[PDB]
Amino acid sequence: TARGTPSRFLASVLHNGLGRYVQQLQRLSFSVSRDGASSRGAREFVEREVIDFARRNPGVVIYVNSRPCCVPRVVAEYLNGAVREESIHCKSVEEISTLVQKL
Amino acid sequence: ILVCPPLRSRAYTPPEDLQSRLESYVKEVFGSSLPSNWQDISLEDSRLKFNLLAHLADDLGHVVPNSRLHQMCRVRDVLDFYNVPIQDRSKFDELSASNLPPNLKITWSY
Amino acid sequence: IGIRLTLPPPKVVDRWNEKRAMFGVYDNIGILGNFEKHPKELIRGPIWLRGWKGNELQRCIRKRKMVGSRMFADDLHNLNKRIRYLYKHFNRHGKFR
Amino acid sequence: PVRRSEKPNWDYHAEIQAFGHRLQENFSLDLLKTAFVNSCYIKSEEAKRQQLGIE
Amino acid sequence: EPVLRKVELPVPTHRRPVQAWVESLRGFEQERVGLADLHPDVFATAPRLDILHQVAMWQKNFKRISYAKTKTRAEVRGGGRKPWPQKGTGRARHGSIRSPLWRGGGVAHGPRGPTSYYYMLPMKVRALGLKVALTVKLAQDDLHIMDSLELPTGDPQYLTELAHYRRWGDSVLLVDLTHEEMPQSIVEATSRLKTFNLIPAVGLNVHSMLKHQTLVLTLPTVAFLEDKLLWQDSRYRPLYPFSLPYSDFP
Ligand SMILES: [Mg+2]
Ligand SMILES: [Mg+2]
Ligand SMILES: [Mg+2]
Ligand SMILES: [Mg+2]
Repeated sequence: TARGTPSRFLASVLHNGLGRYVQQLQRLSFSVSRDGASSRGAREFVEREVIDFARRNPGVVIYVNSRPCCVPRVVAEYLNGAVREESIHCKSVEEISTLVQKL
Repeated sequence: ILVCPPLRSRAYTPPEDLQSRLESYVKEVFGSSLPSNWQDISLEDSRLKFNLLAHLADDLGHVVPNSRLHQMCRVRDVLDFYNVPIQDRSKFDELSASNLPPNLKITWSY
Repeated sequence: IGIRLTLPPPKVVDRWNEKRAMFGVYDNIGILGNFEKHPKELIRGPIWLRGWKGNELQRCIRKRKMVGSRMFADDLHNLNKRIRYLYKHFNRHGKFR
Repeated sequence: PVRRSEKPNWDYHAEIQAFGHRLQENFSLDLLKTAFVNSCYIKSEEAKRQQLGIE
Repeated sequence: EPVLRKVELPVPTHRRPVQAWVESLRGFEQERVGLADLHPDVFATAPRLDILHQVAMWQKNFKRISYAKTKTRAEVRGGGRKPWPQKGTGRARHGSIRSPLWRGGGVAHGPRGPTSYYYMLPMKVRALGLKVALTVKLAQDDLHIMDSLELPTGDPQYLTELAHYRRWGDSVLLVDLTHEEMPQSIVEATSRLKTFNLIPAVGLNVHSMLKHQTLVLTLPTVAFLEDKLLWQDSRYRPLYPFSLPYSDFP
């Protein structure tokens, strides 16, 4: 409910569209598993789509750690300092592509 | 006493004289003529099939697996198998050897 | 509070045991040992239910018949009361009659 | 709080390249790497290499 | 000279046999010492992983007897009279302690007795599961067929180094037949290893074949398996259990 959560005013971060538009994403930190069925969609994402994603919008630096983990994650870092960590645990290739595109 | 001959890579690259080598070893194994279609004779005789595939596996290092041992009825089939080639690099070695962009780094904690 | 503060000790299990590795060996003995033994003669359990699935009332009746001549006294009385109660339950109460 | 240079996911060359690219500009990377160092950093790094004595 | 093994059972008119290589264990790299063919009704059936699941879960659960038991509200000690009579005091009505509401009561719907989980599949389903699992082991390049299990030394480091060199897998199930002609070398070798197993051919099963990565059979073993598994095809109704004489059947 709105009385129980904080609230902010609608704002741009540094007046984006006024001069030049800048990609507000800095990083994507991927942590996928070599063995382990929970990271199968992310394994196929690193196979096929992260190369075209990295070529698509070059402002973003992408890291793939390839670490033993029971739940794979993606950490999205923005220009103003915020850090958004999302779990890609047992998802499709299309769901992970949708998630990294929305990030 | 006989301990540890080293492991062999599973990678394979077919040579350029494959046709001459296959016709040479079919002439050597069968002891027959060319007449019109050397690559259409059958391998139902299991001694002749064993001698051919054992000689090829001794020479070229790749050996036909059992699921493909089933499917070889002509010498055209073993010729189509020895133009397949495969590769035994790891996933990470194959991934870093792709055309990676300047903004994508990968690490391996394994 | 119900939760434990420290996570438990690591439970390490040997998957290549003696018992886990030879599990299912001499199962399938009747089919390819020309039917000298049944696979239900491999079962090691109570003398009454060795190759018999049964109900709760049927298990108690079979245990009373096959073993109840040599049970202890209090266990025999508890089995008698259990069979009486389960007859009263299964044959008089419930839905779907 | 610690610098982002000391947290695990970090590579300097890729960050300078992405800094050039997200501003939609074409920097010559040597001059940008020149621009990001500081005089205090130079003196402090030589002080660290001289308290340890490494050339 | 090569070791050729033709199938002795009658194949159908179509459906030509499937083949496999014949390796041996005397040398270190003595693969390809012969070439065998197998019966296609046994080693080339449809993949059929439903049957694998049925026979695997049957094999896991048909032997199980669980010895869990709790005491119902009539077996817990004491609890005879009615504490605090029905209408006087201002507490809740109770007719006995050791009812399942109370602390220290008996369980209302707990486990009851040593319960058995026994059921048998039809025997054609189990034989079909065995044929399916042999086909699955063949088609994925996992099956290896030997002329005779015989190692030169009989020490386990030779066996594990050979299995590493031939790229078999981390675990491998070795089968011989009849349990008495198992030679001393392979027995003294794998009696110490933890992932390598010897079984007689009577003890072949879907669970051990799935649990181990590869599967190593012998030429008398594969002839035995073809006979015992193809006998289910072209067989009558029982008419009494097959341990009785039956002029054809030994
Ligand atoms: Mg009582
Ligand atoms: Mg009462
Ligand atoms: Mg109690
Ligand atoms: Mg108590």
